[PDB]
Amino acid sequence: PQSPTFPEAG
Amino acid sequence: KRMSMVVSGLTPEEFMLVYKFARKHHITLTNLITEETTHVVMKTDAFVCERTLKYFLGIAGGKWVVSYFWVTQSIKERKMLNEHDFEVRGDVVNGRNHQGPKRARESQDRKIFRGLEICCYGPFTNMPTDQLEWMVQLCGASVVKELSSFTLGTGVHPIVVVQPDAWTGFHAIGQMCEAPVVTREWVLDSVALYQCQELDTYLIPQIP
Repeated sequence: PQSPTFPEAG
Repeated sequence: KRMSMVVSGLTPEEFMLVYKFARKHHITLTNLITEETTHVVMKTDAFVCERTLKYFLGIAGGKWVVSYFWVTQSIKERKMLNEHDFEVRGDVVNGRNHQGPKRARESQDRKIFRGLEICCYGPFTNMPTDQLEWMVQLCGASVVKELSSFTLGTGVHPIVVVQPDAWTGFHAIGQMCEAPVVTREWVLDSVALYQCQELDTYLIPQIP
């Protein structure tokens, strides 16, 4: 659909 | 010797003028991110972005990671503004603070996963196994394909990366081969900062 993103850290 | 750019995190609407921009100024614009690509233009705020695949692979490659604002403001004037004033500075790993992008192209003589070996083990979501493997490889890391493909040779550090998010046991691993087992987010975080965060908080509890 659109481009994948990547949320939160560790 | 060549300028080649790729876009990340735009709508189809905003992509249009990056295309119109490309042809106007003779700049090569590519669909997907390659190894020739020297420029990663992506959406920000005035200059923070969201973490995309192309984002990580740009920082990893030592590319110029420049905002989409670079295009909007160089059309608003008339001439091509020099990207150097427009490179990104964060996302939500790093605030607009720890500008990883700059740090990467400047520290290539000194990669982050330099003396390490990495197995990308198991399923992953919206980042294909091999694509991640490549991101790691760019940042000085040596990729391993099975867990029993780690080196006897003593100078090396084995590290197994798993995305747990995409399973349904994986506290298992530790038993099979003896190397730290970390979430994918350790790779991701390390590239975004270009710093190589230590394994502590990314370590996955294992079942003995």
